[PDB]
Amino acid sequence: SIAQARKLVEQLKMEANIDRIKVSKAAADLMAYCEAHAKEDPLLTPVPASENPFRE
Amino acid sequence: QRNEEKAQREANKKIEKQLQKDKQVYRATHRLLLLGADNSGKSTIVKQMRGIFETKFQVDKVNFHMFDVGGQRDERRKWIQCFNDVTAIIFVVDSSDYNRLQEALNLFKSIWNNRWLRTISVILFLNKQDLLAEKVLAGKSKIEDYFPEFARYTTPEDATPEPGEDPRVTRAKYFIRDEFLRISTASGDGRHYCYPHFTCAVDTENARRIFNDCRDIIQRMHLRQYELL
Amino acid sequence: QVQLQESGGGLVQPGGSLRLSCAASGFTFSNYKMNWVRQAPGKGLEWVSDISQSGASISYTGSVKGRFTISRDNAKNTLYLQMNSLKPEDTAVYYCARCPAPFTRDCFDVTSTTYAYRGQGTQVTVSS
Amino acid sequence: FSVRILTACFLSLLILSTLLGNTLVCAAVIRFRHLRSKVTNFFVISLAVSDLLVAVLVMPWKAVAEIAGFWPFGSFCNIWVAFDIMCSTASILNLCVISVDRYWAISSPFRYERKMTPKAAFILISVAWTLSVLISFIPVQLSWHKAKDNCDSSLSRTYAISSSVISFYIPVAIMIVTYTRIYRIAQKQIRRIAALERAAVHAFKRETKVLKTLSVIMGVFVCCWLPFFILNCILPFCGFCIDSNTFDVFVWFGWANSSLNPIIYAFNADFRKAFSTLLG
Amino acid sequence: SELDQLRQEAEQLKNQIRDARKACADATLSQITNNIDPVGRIQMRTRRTLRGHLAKIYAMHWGTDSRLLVSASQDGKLIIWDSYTTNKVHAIPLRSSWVMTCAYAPSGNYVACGGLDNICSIYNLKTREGNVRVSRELAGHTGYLSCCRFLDDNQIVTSSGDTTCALWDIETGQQTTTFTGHTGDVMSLSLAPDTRLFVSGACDASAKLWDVREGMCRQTFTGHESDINAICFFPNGNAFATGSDDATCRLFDLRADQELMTYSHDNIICGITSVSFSKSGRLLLAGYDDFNCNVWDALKADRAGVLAGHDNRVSCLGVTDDGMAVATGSWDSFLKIWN
Ligand SMILES: CC(C)CCC[C@@H](C)[C@H]1CC[C@H]2[C@@H]3CC=C4C[C@@H](O)CC[C@]4(C)[C@H]3CC[C@]12C
Ligand SMILES: Cc1cc(Oc2ncccc2C(F)(F)F)ccc1-c1c(C)c(=O)[nH]c(=O)n1C
Repeated sequence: SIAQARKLVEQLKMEANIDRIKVSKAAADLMAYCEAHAKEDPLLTPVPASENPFRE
Repeated sequence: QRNEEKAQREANKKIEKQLQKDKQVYRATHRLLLLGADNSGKSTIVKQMRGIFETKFQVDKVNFHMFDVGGQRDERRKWIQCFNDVTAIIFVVDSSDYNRLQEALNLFKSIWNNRWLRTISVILFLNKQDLLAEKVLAGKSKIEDYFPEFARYTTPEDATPEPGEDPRVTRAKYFIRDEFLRISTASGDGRHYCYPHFTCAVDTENARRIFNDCRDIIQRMHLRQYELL
Repeated sequence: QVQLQESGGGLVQPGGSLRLSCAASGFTFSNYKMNWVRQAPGKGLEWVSDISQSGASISYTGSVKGRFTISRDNAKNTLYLQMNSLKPEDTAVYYCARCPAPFTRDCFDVTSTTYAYRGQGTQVTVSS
Repeated sequence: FSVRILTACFLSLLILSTLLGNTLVCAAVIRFRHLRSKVTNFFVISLAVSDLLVAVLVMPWKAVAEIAGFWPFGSFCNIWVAFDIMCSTASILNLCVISVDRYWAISSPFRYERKMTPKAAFILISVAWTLSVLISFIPVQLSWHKAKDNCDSSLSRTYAISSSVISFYIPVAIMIVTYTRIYRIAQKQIRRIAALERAAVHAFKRETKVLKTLSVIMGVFVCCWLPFFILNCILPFCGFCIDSNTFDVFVWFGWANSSLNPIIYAFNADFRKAFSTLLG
Repeated sequence: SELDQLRQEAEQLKNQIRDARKACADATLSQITNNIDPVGRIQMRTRRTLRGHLAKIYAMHWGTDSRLLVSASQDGKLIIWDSYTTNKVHAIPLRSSWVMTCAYAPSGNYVACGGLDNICSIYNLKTREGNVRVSRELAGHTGYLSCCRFLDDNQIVTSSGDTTCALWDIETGQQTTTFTGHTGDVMSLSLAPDTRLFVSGACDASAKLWDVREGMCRQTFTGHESDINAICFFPNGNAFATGSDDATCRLFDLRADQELMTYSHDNIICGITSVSFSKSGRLLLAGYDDFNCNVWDALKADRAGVLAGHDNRVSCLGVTDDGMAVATGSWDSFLKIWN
């Protein structure tokens, strides 16, 4: 239809004028958030069974 | 704080024994999913059982609850997986509306080969046989224009026509019957079966047919479980 | 972006021949069962023809049986429909529809209004 | 002689196979819950426990007596026979109950799903085991199994016939009736399915498979037990007369059916998957 | 025609966006993260098993306390578990048995659920008479409810099969905000860690980012080949992962507006039902149709372990907010905890 096409066009014009960052930097932020919390992820580095609520 | 552990334990006990009564009720309840196109005779079957999302009926002290989805859209793809454990699917078709039989065959094919419905048996209701006999005897819209295979079709030797039934009507309704069995036997491989039935809008013996066919489904499931059949 | 462009079709007299070519991008062509579906004016969509993953299994509607052929070129990634012996009833908008999931023999792609993996359409007219 | 070594190794292999099969079945049922969830598996695991009891109670001492040539335990004999009566019967009756179970699941599906709760399964198992223990211990401890040392004694006439009728002749009749009715039902369903498939195609293998499965189930048990029971009925009556060695080998066949039982009764798809998971 | 000119302009806009994305793709995530050390072999084991449900499970949600959790089965029940002691705290019967999603309010005061009845039902866990019962019930959708998540105790967002999502005011019961634009059925939604935005995955193989307070679609991603069934956010909030029927997981970034990495193996040919990150986002857990749950390295595309413990389709999973364990719901009517 003509109204759903006008809405698709205005949606694409809205999505086009956004400002994007470099993929290299977006990955550098993902890597920084990863090792910045790596020592606090019990699921990645297994915690000894004394402080594990699901073991004993 | 150990008292709170005993309160949680007796709350869990009251829960599990309510779930035990619910298990006993749910184990004996036969869930039936009703599917099929609109303007097919879907609402009339429920009317006969005595439009609504739900239906509850008993045959020989055995309860069933049959459901047709009404406010859904027409993309029955993702919600179909909500019925992988139903006892049976009652697929309703029009033997009279010859233009929409390919749609019924395509929907039957997509249901029969669904990755998640490999074990769900279907009870096929060929509705509106009186209208089908009307159209065939009139001879204005012939099956060969829509299904050219019908020209070379031979009435099966197992056919049971009703008293006075025209051999043309018998061959037409058995042609649609075998048109659906040619799909059902192509990939069922004993995991599930298709049970065709000739029905009309004023046929009062429809709950009995579903009862018998659900019993047959469970018998075949048990027989294959013990590797006999 | 799951993208489909079908092409071909036009003013053709009855008894003529046409070639519909659907070019598909954004997905692996070989993994998907494909269909040709037509929409006649003033009527709902009807399924015309099917294909298999590798072309082994082929089926058609009774109306187009013996007159329409469907083929796949996996290397070039296209779906072909050869239309022969056209009739006035054959005038309709033609769509190449992909079945939703790979490695499946079932699909639900005759959606009345909105099927996502559907082409824009090539309207075909047959008249004297 | 070399025959003694081969007989000893044969009995050792029989006992080891019985233990392996029954322990595998019991362990797979204990370690997995979906096997335990179904009511039908209660009877299968009761049969497995009965065969395990056979293998750990009656077979080893009889094997020792056979390889030694004499029964060394002495006073244990009076107890040992009781265990045999309590154990082998506990198997046979179980083989009856399972059959009845299958009948109720193929003849009355709705009644089977409704009226058979796990409580009824416990009632059936308790009846089977109680009948076995009652027909075993009370006679033997009261000395009705000897007609008026090495354990070669044959049983008392009246008691031999009575125990045979209670323990094998009624179970075998029930099993035969049950499985022939199941065969009739399977034939009807197969012919209906074949009619529909023939119509579809136009637009014996299944009955052979049914017959093969039923023949295996009803023939392993019969060929293993029935010779022993006809000898047990004949020898005390007129002890023309079968030798003790032949009687012993028939007893050993009637016990090795316990080894064979898991093969028949505990290799559904789930049981095979559990066995594969345990083994590796 | 005007419609034709419109299609032409839209194709132009699409080409422009594609080109911006091409411009930003000077490298790949694998080249950037090739010098990191691998996470190593991850062999998780079943630590708990939660039994009781009579049918196939379809939804679960951990609580904020990382102790309680809710599970929805299609027997018409919603059972709440104390995962440490396996005790059941509540067993809520549902007026409609065809439930498809369930949420647990972050305050622990309310649970929600919905399904083929096209209704979102709220249950107040802090009842004053004793027992949990119905409190509110949100009507208006013409399709089946596939996912829902609370923002607070009075605002809740829903996803439906009518190709729309909706923001609700639980008290007044009015849809305070409507999200339209998807062509196919919306299957999953994921709230940002700050409640400010949320994404939705639909059967049009597309994900859309929505501004909660303004009701507008900010970004539309088209990377999947088939229907998107699950969606979760990276703990940072500027990235998210999606799983689809094409047997692939994909990581999209919000600020870069394109895919970063694709998680697949040529021995996996079945769809994906649920996705979720670990506490640090280093591990990506995905549930598959092949009865297993695969743990992927979100930086190296390597698989680091499998969870082969369900006997039927794994329908859902979820990590606690403290990261101590992950739970998995499947169609075998069992929930399993894996630490
Ligand atoms: C009487 C003497 C000889 C011992 C008899 C042992 C019998 C009574 C025991 C041994 C094995 C036991 C069965 C093995 C385990 C199960 C499964 C469980 O979920 C219900 C009880 C049930 C079915 C038991 C019933 C009783 C049982 C059959
Ligand atoms: C001959 C016999 C028969 C027995 O009967 C059964 N066996 C199994 C199942 C059911 C029964 C029954 F109870 F019905 F008989 C029991 C023990 C012995 C026996 C054996 C074998 C022996 O080697 N030396 C002995 O002295 N005896 C007595």
